[PDB]
Amino acid sequence: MKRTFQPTVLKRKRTHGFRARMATKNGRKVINARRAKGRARLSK
Amino acid sequence: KAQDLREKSVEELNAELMNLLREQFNLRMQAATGQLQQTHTLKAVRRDIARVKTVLTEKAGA
Amino acid sequence: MITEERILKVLRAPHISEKATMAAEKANTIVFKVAKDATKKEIKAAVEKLFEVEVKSVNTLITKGKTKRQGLRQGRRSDVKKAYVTLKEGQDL
Amino acid sequence: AAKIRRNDEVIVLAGKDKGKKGKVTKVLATGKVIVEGINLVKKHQKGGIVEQEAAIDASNVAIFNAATGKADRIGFRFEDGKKVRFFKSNGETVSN
Amino acid sequence: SRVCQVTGKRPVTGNNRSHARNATKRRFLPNLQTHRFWVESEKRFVKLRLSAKGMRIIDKKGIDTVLADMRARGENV
RNA sequence: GGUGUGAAGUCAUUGAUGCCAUGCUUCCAGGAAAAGCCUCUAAGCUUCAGAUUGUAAGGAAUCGUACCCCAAACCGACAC
RNA sequence: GUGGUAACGCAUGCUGGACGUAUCAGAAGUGCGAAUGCUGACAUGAGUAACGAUAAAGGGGGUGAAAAACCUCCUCGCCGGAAGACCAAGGGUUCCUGUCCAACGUUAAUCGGGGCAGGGUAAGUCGACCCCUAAGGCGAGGCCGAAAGGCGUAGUCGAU
RNA sequence: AACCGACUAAUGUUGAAAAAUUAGCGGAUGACUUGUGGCUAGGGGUGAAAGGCCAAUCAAACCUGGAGAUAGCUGGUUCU
RNA sequence: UUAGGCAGUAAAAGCCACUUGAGUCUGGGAUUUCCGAAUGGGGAAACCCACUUACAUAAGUAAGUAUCCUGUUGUGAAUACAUAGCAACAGGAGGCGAACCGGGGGAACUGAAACAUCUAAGUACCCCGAGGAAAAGAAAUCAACCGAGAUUCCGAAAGUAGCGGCGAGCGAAAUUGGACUAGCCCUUAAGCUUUACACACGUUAGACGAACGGUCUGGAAAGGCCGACGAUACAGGGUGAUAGUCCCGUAGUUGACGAUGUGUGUUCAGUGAAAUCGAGUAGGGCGGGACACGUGAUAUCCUGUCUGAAUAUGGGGGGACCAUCCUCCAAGGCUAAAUACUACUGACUGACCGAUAGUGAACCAGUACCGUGAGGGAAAGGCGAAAAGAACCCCUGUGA
Repeated sequence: MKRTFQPTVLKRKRTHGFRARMATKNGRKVINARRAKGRARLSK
Repeated sequence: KAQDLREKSVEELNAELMNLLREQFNLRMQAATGQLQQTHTLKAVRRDIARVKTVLTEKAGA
Repeated sequence: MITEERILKVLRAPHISEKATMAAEKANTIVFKVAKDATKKEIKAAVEKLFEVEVKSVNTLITKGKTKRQGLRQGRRSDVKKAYVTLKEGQDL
Repeated sequence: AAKIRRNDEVIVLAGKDKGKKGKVTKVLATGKVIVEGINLVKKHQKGGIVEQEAAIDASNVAIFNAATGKADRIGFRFEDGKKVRFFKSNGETVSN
Repeated sequence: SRVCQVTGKRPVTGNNRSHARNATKRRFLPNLQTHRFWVESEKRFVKLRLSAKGMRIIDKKGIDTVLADMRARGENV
């Protein structure tokens, strides 16, 4: 049965990637939040 | 090494540098082949190069 | 225009390997571990200058480093760029 | 600044080897000294069973006066501009 | 934005208030209008987005003083 | 294992859903774009620079390249 | 063992290996069997069900501490528009070799996509990069908007 | 036939599987089906319309915060 | 500063050094890949591709090249002029950060034992902008016919007066006790910032640093017994059990080349700054909002809209409004301290925790793991004084 995760790298990057996060105010808020939390991985 | 390098001109400083760099090449080749027993010399030449590159940066401009 | 400093940094070590040995014996090819930045032109220059040989061809690959577990902490080894350098016929290194 | 140094005849103040003299071979940064022939421990090596010295606390050793034939404390004084150790009892400068 | 270039009047917030005294948030916008003012010194029209109050101020002070004030504020006029 | 040395190597028939075919015919629902490319001149340059055709010499980097893919290696918590 | 009406106290053997604490005051994270409480451990069911397509095995030999399961040989059976061979994606060393068999592998395992070590990916022509653009994205100025921003021109990205 | 689907039955229901398998069944040049990439976002989208679907969730997603909402209810509440 | 050192895991190895180039400590230089505001352009962050100018001759190297704002130079349309535009140059800015601060927007659950006014609450949250603080501030203020004298913060007055589906609730001031105190200018000030010159003054590596033996128990003595001794040092920690006298310290006494910080002068160059005493202003009408005050009899303040004076013979306020009287002078500015906060650095403290506690995290933790993602989010400390971590032998698969 087709399950929900049908990964493509390009779609992962364009949605959740660093340059995508950095493009928007609220994305930067996420990166800053994760950077404050101490998260090793800021982006996907 | 040391301030001796500062007595030397920028030209002769560069001449040392190239020699050191060549010695450092030989030691890499030996280290890989397993001919190098005296491993202490690698850190020596590497530090000696830095001393020269320090002086050369001093001698640059001033 | 490749400087001598560049030439003295490009070749990191010879590569020792059954495959490397075959290459040398069969196809007159010396396998080196070259710097990651090294380009096929820089590698040819370096091989010619530092070994006084005439190079026919340079083929390069990067081997991506192995992940290793080392008890608790996983970690990757470093990527190696190797250069298969074919010497012209008659030349030995 | 260190009272006990390598190559210092000492007398052991504490432990199984109390009152036994020896030379400080090594001074570990953990505050431990190895002393020739002191805290001997039999180590089962893979080889044989071999006696080896074991580090002792530096505080468990004392400089040996030799002249007084006792343990002594060490102070520091300046003598000819250089700092020198001296024995707290005699007042004599240690050989160093 | 809905901001008078002469006065600085911008939209303010207040309440609508029903007979039952229900307060809903509302805005009070400035009566902004666009008007081309001929400015003699510069021999040109200058189109301003200004409140009707702003116009009255230009009638009292003249365009030259008002343009000066604005340019100082960093209005692009 | 290695090397070494090696015969014949044609004809007919059948025949793709492959090719000619981005074709042809026809239909209506009327069938990408842009560049490379050819050509034309403009401003501009006219012993030039350029263009064309040719002949030498040299170059063509960098990154991927293992392996799995009707799956025990991907998506399904599983050698599903 | 002993004492008190009780909460509990006291003594003491063994264990243990460095703290404990009278008395009188003082202060509380001060007392648990329940909350389909929370965390960990360990029971019961129970050596029970099941061991994942009913395509199927049999035998000789080998290696090994040990072989139904690994290697090898002879037979048998099964798929064959696939249960074969490739590619993209996706994964990321799983590839090859040596070695090991604790855990992992629904059994054992000498075997393994397991552990450990070493090796392995060679390009002017394949692909990416690159030139070009689609949908669309972003978007100098701009227009618009309390702010944040929205829209959009020139552009610049964007392959399928 | 492939492919897409999902009408019946049986199995399965601590599954081989959080929707399948087996035997049959429908569509199969079209209002078809499929890959890649785009766009629409929560009182919002999208809907050949079932309140269907919007990550195994939907008469208002999910996450975090207001937040220890509130709970005239239920449970529980520890020595003598 | 001084006998050892070459980071740890982590042994080895090759070495260095031993009275000062071993090394360490502090400071200051140098170097400082790529990504990231990321800024030459692009981009799936850590990659790809350029132009210009120099150089190289080969197909390289170096440097430079963002956008905006402000200013200054040039150029320079439609029409003359001009402006727009365009370019160059200079100076700024951009991002991050736990809280504190000012401002722009701004809920709901909830309470009211239902609910709509009201409450929650101008809270949460979003946004913008600071600063070491911010803001506020030098009476068009109060008072009450006596007087006070900016602002801020703290104690009272006081849960008082009031407000309020007069419900739930909300909640002042006068006045008074304190902390701190400072005012200064639009005929151009005080302050602030810079700049140097001085001087002080502190910080920044550190150094020296008292005094215990014997005996007993024990694996070990710091314990016991005996007798000593220091104390401007019995803080604290370590050492084979519990140490004033073994060690590191502590008290005390000293130390800075250089570098920093601070405060004074003495300078500089700015800023303050709005110029010139306040008109589209005060006041008014309509709609809202803020004041404890819910429009009420509702003064005062702010203003979206529409209006609109007087101008010291004047004007504002004194809680509807009027008279009288008093008090102040709005429509221009600057101003320390007392106040707020602590992510970060140091020291110290605890009737705070002691591994299910204390941080989520004592341990390689915002990790593993879960999730497309935002995001969620663990478990897991303890041999011994010292590894002395069990040579060798035996069973076993050179296993376990």
